[PDB]
Amino acid sequence: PVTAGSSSWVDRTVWESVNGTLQDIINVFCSGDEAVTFVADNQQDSDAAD
Amino acid sequence: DTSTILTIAPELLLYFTLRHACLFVQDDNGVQKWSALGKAILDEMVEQNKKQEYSGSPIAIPNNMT
Repeated sequence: PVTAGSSSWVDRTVWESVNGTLQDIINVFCSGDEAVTFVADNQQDSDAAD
Repeated sequence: DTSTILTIAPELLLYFTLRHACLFVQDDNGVQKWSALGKAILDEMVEQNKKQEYSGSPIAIPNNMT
C-alpha cells in the first residue's frame, strides 16, 4: 500500500488457486466412506488385509 | 516612508506615474511610451512569480484514493 491515493487494492489469485485445488483433493481422497483398502495378492493372507 | 517596491522595482512606479503626469499636461506620445514600458516591466514580475510557483516538477495531481 504505497500511497493512500494509489488505491491499494490487492488481487487474490493465490487464494483462489489453492481453494480450487482443494475443492478437488478432498473431493477425491477424503470424500469416500473410508480412506484406503488393503488388498493382497493371495487369499490365504487376505485374512490380514481386511 | 518606503516600500519593498522601491527596494526592488521603482522604475515601475516612476513610469506609471509619469503616465498620469503626462496626462495632466497633454503629451500623449510620451503617455503611450510610459504605459507600454510600465506594463512590460510589470508582466516580468508575475512571470517571475509563476516560474517560482510550482517549481520542482510536481506530478499533475497525486490521485489520493482513501
